[PDB]
Amino acid sequence: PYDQVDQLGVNTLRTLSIDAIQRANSGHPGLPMGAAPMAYVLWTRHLKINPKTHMNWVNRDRFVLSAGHGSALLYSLAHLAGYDVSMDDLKNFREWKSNTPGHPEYGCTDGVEATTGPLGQGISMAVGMAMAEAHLGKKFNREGYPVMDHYTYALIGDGDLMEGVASEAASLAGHLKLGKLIALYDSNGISLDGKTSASFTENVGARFEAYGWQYILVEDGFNLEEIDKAIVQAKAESDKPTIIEIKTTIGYGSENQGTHKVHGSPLGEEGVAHAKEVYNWNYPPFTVPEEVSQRFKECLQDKGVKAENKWNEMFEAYKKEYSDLAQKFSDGFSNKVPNTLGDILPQYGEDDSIATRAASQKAINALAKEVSSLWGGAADLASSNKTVIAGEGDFQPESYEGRNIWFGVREFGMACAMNGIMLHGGTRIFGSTFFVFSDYLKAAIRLSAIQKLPVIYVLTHDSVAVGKDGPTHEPIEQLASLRTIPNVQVFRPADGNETSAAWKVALETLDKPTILVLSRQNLDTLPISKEKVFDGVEKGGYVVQGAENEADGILIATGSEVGLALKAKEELQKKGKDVIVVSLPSWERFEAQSEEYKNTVIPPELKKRMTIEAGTTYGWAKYAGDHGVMIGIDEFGMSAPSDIVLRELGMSVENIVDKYLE
Amino acid sequence: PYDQVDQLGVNTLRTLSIDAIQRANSGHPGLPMGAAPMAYVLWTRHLKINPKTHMNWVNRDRFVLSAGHGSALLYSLAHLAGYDVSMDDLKNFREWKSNTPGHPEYGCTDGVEATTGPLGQGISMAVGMAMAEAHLGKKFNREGYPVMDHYTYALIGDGDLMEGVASEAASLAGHLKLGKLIALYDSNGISLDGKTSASFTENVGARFEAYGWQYILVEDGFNLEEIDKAIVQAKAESDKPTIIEIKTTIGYGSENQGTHKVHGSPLGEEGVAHAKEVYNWNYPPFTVPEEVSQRFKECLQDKGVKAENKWNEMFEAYKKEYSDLAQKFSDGFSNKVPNTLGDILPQYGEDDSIATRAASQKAINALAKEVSSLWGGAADLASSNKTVIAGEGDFQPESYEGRNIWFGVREFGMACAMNGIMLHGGTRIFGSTFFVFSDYLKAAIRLSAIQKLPVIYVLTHDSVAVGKDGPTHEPIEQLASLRTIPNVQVFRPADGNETSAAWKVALETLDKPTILVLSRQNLDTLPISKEKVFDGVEKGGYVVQGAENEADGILIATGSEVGLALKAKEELQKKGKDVIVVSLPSWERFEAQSEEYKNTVIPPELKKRMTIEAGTTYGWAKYAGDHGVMIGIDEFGMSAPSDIVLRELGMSVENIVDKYLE
Ligand SMILES: Cc1ncc(C[n+]2csc(CCOP(=O)(O)OP(=O)(O)O)c2C)c(N)n1
Ligand SMILES: Cc1ncc(C[n+]2csc(CCOP(=O)(O)OP(=O)(O)O)c2C)c(N)n1
Ligand SMILES: [Mg+2]
Ligand SMILES: [Mg+2]
Repeated sequence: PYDQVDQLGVNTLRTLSIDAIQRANSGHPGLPMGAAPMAYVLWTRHLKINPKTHMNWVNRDRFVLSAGHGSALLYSLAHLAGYDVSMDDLKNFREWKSNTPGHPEYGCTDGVEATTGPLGQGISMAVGMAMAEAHLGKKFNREGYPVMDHYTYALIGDGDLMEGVASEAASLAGHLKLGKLIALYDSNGISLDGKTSASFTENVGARFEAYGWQYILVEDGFNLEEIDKAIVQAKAESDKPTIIEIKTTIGYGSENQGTHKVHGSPLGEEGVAHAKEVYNWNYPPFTVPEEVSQRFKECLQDKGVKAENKWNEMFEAYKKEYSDLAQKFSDGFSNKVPNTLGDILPQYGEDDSIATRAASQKAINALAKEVSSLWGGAADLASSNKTVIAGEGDFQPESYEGRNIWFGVREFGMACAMNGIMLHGGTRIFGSTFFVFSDYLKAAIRLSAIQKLPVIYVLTHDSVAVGKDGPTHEPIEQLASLRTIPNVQVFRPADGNETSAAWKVALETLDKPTILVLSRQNLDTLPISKEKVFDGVEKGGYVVQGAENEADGILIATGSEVGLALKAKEELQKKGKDVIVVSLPSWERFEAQSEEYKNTVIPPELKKRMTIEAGTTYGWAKYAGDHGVMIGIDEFGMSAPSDIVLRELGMSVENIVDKYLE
Repeated sequence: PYDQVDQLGVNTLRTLSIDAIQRANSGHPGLPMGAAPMAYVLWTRHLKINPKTHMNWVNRDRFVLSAGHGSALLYSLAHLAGYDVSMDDLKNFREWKSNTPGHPEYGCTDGVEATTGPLGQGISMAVGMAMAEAHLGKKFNREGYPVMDHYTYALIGDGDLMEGVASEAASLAGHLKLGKLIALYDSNGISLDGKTSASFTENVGARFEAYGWQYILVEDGFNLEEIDKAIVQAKAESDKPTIIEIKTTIGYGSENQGTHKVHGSPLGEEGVAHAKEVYNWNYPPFTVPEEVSQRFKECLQDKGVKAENKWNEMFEAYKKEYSDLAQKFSDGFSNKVPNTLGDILPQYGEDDSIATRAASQKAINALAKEVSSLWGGAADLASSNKTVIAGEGDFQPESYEGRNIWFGVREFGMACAMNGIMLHGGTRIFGSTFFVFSDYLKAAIRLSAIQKLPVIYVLTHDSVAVGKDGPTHEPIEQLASLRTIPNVQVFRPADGNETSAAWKVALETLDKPTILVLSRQNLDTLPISKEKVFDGVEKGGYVVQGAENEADGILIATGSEVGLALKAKEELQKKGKDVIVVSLPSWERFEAQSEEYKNTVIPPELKKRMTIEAGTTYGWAKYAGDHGVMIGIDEFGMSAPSDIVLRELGMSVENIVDKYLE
């Protein structure tokens, strides 16, 4: 089944990778040299992709390189596979504006399914991808219409498996019995600092079986047929995700192979030549042997065209027999939402009072009926975040159609899975936990933002108002945390109507993650029209109550502190002080507006400003200005009843009024 | 060995806990009711503590409740054990200013060894504690002087074990063979949202054995003797940390026992009465039966006094035979550092150029000789963070005296272990990774800060200057992230001399974590005296170069951008513009100074300001002011050579000069 042309293919990967790195004078040659055999077997016998259609074929197999530092191998593969990655591209590895960056970047490079620099996330995202395949398979497949049916592959190293987030994801994958997920593990006994025997001596196989994965060992990781048999067995075990440990020699060909020294640095002109001797490789730099492009053409490209063409035909039939179903399938993939979100969403009257977690919960139930692609869940906090999708089932092996995901206490794993689910396509995801524990998943939000995924994060218990649970459960600095991440939108709704609006904007925003920051405690409805709140949230900031005539000043507030600002505006009127009250539910959305529009909300000539938010003042000087005052909380909170914490940490009308008046 | 007085003790814990919660109308009764038997066996037969001396006995056994929501049980225990937690205290659970807060708070409550609200961290910190015991045991114990010899216990639930960070910590504990660590696992089949069978069906036992832990199952978790035998076996297995799974019924006594409904809410007057019926308990609320205080007095308190008194005598001898060793042991525990840090630390001349990661590395080697308590490591990045302690050994089971810790790719687990190590006492810890991956460990920094631990974080590759590794490895928002956490100090040194100074301040600061943010690339030495840099860093911000006479304006910069500001000051002189250049290596340290001192560095009357930092502008308006300009980076970076990234994202003299002049 494997021959010498195949081995020349392996060493084509090795050489493209090492030369790319050498020419860049930057990169990681160990992994390409160790893992080319596994990647070659996978890409030529086991990856159902069609590079002819880039990444548009929704039912292609998904490959993720979790060990993102093996980027050169990936580009090398991509090239030979027929993706739009050219030999010149390989020659521009790590160069300004190349499509071949130091770590893989989704959206940058034809054929790169995920941005995987940060370790552990790549495999955790694949878990996501596999979850979505399973969920959509069950939703939409019919007898004779396997419309969503494909494998998910992650290539991982020792790094990925030390990271906790990967443990969360494997635990969860194991539990959900993702039989179409296969992890290929470049097990080389080396990590960056040295031998894994200095830090990582656990029994991985056993750990994975304890999760409910199938474990397979490939003793000789350079044996192609053995790697091939292993994958065949992985696929045969469709009741369990499978991990294949493939014992490998890092940097094979280097004098330094089997040491950390080949992890992360170019080999150097003589190391390259040396590895080429070992490979008995006498082609010139950056050269594909004809037989190798021929072998890729036949094993990979021709087979991909024919798999997609078959899928396309079957899909024409599917559309004939199940018109309405096929329509939902396409709407899933294309992000269609009804024009009626505004009327679908609940609306709250001037006299209502609701916690924004609970307004969120009602938005979710209203939306779930009308947006069939939506699903999501909570990191064991659905019943406290209020993120149960009433009546819509539980996502589980026996019911993959269920729409409530039970992520468990796995914040980071959850965020990563969301990212994968979104990268996969076909649905809209949301996930929830406490705002204070956004710290556990921050690095995944980061990847949401970089990869431009409209993941929706629902983060409740947004402030010291939490009260009796105490400082560990009371956010202070987490708005700063999330707001500063580029390409995100963070909404902190001030009431029910703001919460519905933010959900609407979350669904309509498709090129960045939307983070909804919500309250435990009830908030009064802002005393103005639903139409005004919707337009104002769409803009990110707006005036809630203007001054009768000329403004003495302006209070700018978010979330639960908008209600405080309204109360202090009243109290301050009674002292001849007429203030504007602005809600700024999203700084990012606000700052994306026209100068003209921004100046109407926060007049540049008005200097007497006060900012009010239950969290750090860091950042607020931007809006408060030289002459403003910053009402916020620059210390940890306390275990006490809610109203007491708020009072003691200065979220009160008295304190706001007093501060304005000095 | 166990009798009916003992069971009355168990149900004393149950009842104190549930009544405390009931009276608070807030708390988590399931775990106290399920886990009282394990906690009772542990505290009365297996916890060598002496509450008579609060938490001053350095060689006491360390108990951590990782499942921090079982706080009421802990207070209940603390009370009966003789800690300074009174019955009135129990009656003030979750009340403003009580010493009995909703989750346990180190420093708040006599007997509480760690702040454990955030799940997974409690056990991860115990791993820390156990690491320090092992390390100091090996450093200081001698024949007939077991001066550091004690167990570490963590009580965990299903939550702790789903979190990735706990996986990092168990992996690592397993590898380090922490035979004195015992984890007690309240395995009740319930998590907050419902049954663990909806999310968490893994084989925990097997997972732990794969880490190299010993696993023991206590089938009937209410059997005291069986829990006792199990702990005895755990201790007998001193080659492996041990986890004891103790099968339990959550909320035992409630009509709702064995369901999630008893997880997190008071039982309600009738649930309490019901559980008291089941327990056949007819004492009034908040009452300890005499036989129970008697049994605690004898099993726990009397035995603790005698263990400490014996230890104190042995320690008087130890001090006689090994005077110099005993002196170091006490200096470890009391944080003594030489007066000569200033001369111990390396110093750099006006013509030198060094990357601050590399200045950091030289500070570490210089300090390690002189500060015997220092140790630390890297999350598999020592060779890239430059945090190898030259010649001082590797921390490993065969060499626990080694001072380089190999944490592996376990950022969060590492931070948590650092926290534990610091809580334990006796050493100064540092740990390192890339600044961009501070996101992985943010939640532990948070706990460093809350618990007031002078943990030292060494976070390198601080900016887009990283270059070819690309956006996933280039920090943008991480200064904001860390600066906004209350009670931390974040230093971003602008050169070698600033880096030594910051290390000095890090060692002298004992009540908060110190975070050192360091460069990959070389930085020129600031053109001023070492003495001036030391005083200026001690103050957090200072003028590097004043204006000849009257200042046209001021550039305020940090880290690598101080050198840019100096170059632009030159370039701007040549256009009749004389500017002040301020280095602000720590905002927090700066803002802790006198108004008077702050005004000398950044004159309030000087309005033409520019701030320059390679990261988000968020926050900077505070210093830039209404009329200032903010030079920073509010987008993800790129894979390109270093100088190109800096240039393209506007970290350049040209761009600084141009911005000043419009
Ligand atoms: C989260 C995270 N932490 C640290 C790094 C830096 N890093 C890149 S690869 C690696 C170590 C992993 O070595 P392994 O995965 O075994 O790769 P090999 O050297 O085996 O190719 C590290 C620490 C990272 N990329 N992401
Ligand atoms: C990091 C983190 N995420 C979420 C929570 C909220 N929370 C507290 S306990 C818990 C679930 C754990 O249930 P388990 O540990 O099994 O406790 P039991 O209900 O068994 O007492 C959750 C999600 C938390 N405290 N910390
Ligand atoms: Mg490796
Ligand atoms: Mg439980």
